[PDB]
Amino acid sequence: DDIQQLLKKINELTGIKESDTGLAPPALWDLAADKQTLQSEQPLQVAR
Amino acid sequence: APAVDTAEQVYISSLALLKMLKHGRAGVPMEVMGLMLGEFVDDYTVRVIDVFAMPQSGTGVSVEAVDPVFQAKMLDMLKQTGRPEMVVGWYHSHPGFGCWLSGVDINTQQSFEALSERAVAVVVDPIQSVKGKVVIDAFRLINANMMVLGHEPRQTTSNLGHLNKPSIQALIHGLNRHYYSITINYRKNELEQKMLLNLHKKSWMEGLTLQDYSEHCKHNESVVKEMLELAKNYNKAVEEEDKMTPEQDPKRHLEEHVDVLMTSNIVQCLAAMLDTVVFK
Amino acid sequence: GNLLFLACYCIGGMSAIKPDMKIKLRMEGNVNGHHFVIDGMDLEVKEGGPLPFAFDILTTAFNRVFAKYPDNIQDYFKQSFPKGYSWERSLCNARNDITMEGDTFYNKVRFYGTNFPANGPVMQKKTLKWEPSTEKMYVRDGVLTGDIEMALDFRTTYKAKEKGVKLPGAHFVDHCIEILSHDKDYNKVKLYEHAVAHS
Ligand SMILES: [Zn+2]
Repeated sequence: DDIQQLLKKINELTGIKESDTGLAPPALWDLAADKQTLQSEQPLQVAR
Repeated sequence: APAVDTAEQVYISSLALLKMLKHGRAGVPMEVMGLMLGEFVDDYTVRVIDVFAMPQSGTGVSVEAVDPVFQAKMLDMLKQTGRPEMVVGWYHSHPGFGCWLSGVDINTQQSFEALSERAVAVVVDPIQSVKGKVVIDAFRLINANMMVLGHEPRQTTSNLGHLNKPSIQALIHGLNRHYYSITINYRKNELEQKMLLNLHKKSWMEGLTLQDYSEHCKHNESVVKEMLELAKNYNKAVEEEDKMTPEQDPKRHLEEHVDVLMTSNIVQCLAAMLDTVVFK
Repeated sequence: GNLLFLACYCIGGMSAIKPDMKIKLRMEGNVNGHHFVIDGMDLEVKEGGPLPFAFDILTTAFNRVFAKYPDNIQDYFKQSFPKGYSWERSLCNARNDITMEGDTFYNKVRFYGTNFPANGPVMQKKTLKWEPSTEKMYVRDGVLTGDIEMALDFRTTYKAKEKGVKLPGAHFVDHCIEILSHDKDYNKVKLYEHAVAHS
């Protein structure tokens, strides 16, 4: 019983970790232009 | 550099608020808009004395929805009547969308602010304005250079600008990032309030008209029967009180029925006998 | 034959939402050979990559903004709001249009030109600067014509949508427009539009 309880203890405490989103390496970022596109360009729904 | 104080208020007149609500509802589910006239009394006051609607256009609510001919002629002829107030700002209705400014709303507000730095963009939700609460807000803007430099949009000198809390719905739609909410106060003098009081001011007559006596007796019968059932429940509950240490109430309902009975019958008796003795 | 089959049911959830329609401040032109379109005051050419001509030939065509006027000089630019002012610019000609195409508030600054010299100084991309230029603004036939000399003729005409605003007297507004920041390919540009009125 203690072995099972400790196993669940480790499982809940070990966590999740990343969960690392698709972030490009720096110096490839044009955050200014990215914001410009966000505030300027618009999405389009596709259709048949 | 001068900064707009957070204590600045928008004093909307009673007439302006009523016209704004009526026009906003009349255009549901479309978004209607119009111009608010008034005066910038000082750096901390924007008085909206009156607001006139504008003809609906298929564009929606944009800077192309202000027909120059309509605005100019309306202003000229109002000035003839005696209302020579400048165009303080503009208003439009977000039916069920809450109070905030969209990208195009921010755009038209930039256009208006180019006319005068002080200019408000009050919006009103006409279907969320159910009797009681009125869902309406007023926003100006934040200059982009002001925000990017890190300085706060508005200087603060009092608690007036923070008595009310911003809404989440407005906050996600850009509040405190591109536009700031301006506190709204309603200028209601005694005369306007007394005039509005006539809406439900009953009469000099219904103070003297007795209830339909058969209807009165039937109501008395029904309430007394309900009160009998409630008394049975009250007795049953009180018997439990004894065999129960400190650990809907048939009593509270009983008290409410008693109060309604006494008020109804006392009023009916007194009105009846006042009638007997004032009418010969 | 004796099939008599039941029927199941698989629903498909369906919904969408129109966002806040986004104003794209884009200019278009076909001055010499290329249908260049630029978004923008940071400038970025959308289509019509590295220009066969210099940028300056089109930098003068750049609502929502107006020159600074003193209290003595009537600010036709300012009081023409909220609607704004529409102008015809003659260099090559330029006009500003406000349209509702799609879900974008289009503030077109549509450009157009002709009579491009085969070795004119506008296409070799040579450029020093634009020296401060004074526009004499005056009314000819009910239209606010601004005559400006180009130094590096301009016959600007400004008409307000509110055709009731009084016409200011003939004054001399000094414009100082220079290409502040850019790249060699001229695809990431920052423009300066400073201009003050002078009586
Ligand atoms: Zn809106």
